[PDB]
Amino acid sequence: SFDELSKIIQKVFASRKELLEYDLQQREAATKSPTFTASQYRALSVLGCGHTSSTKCYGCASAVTEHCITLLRALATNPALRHILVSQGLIRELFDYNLRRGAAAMREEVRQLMCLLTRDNPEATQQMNDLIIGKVSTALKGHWANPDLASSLQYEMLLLTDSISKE
Amino acid sequence: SFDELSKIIQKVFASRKELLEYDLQQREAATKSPTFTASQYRALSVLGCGHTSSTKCYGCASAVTEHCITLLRALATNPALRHILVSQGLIRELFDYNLRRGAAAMREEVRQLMCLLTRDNPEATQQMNDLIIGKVSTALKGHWANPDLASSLQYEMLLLTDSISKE
Ligand SMILES: [Zn+2]
Ligand SMILES: [Zn+2]
Repeated sequence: SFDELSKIIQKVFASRKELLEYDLQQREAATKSPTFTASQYRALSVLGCGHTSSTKCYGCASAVTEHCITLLRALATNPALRHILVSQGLIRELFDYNLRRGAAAMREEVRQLMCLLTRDNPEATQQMNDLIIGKVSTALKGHWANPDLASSLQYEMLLLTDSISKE
Repeated sequence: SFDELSKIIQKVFASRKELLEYDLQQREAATKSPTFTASQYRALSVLGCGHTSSTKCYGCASAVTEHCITLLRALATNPALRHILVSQGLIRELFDYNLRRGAAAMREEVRQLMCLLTRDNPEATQQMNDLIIGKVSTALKGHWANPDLASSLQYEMLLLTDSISKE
């Protein structure tokens, strides 16, 4: 159903573009019987029409989150930028949201970024350790009445392993 | 592999039974050249040899839990036995262990038994409601950082629905 919908939507878009181009040409012909700069021509014409994503799109938001993770990983290699980022409160945001969401590669990249953010900062390391210990203790308190609590700590323990493995 | 193992184990058991019977017959023949009662004959002979389950068996423990649930459901229909059972502390045991384990029929039967145990007891109803509310609040506190917490409340809410639906 999605494939048929996409085909029909593309056909409709092509038809709309052709119709609007013809209307613009006819209007210009009627008017010829105003200078535009190079950027204004692109803005007005049909050239800048079909490269914008929908506002409520899951895939596009996922892609933007991937780009944000990549850019933040690049930025964190500067110690001053690392300090500013950890002062923004990025560690808790990455812990609550991006640890468990996305492809496996993205999850490992988020783990690497979280490890890098605490490379030589005792306060950031203490904060991350507090988050991990709190989650593990809260899960282990009710593990006995619900085993999924004990079996849904793999990412916290993986984060601990990754942080320790980097001397 | 399990099927082949079971076949070989059955063959070994049959061979052992034949050998032991022959040894008993030979010993009796040698001794004939002590009265036993009817129950003692069965105890001694090979008749009472192959009807005992292994101590560490998962399926047999599951079956015993099923029988316990059925017997307790039968017993709870007496108000005095119901009061004694709820005084034993059965509601918490059923809530913590048997709500999520077993086949779907067993789970629904456990829900029915838990509903029946609080049929006209304000204290038992308050205890069950406290358990449900506490679990739901604890899960909903960390629902934001972990959605499995929000999606693993189906049995508590089913229990609440079943308890309410019975006037
Ligand atoms: Zn999109
Ligand atoms: Zn068995």
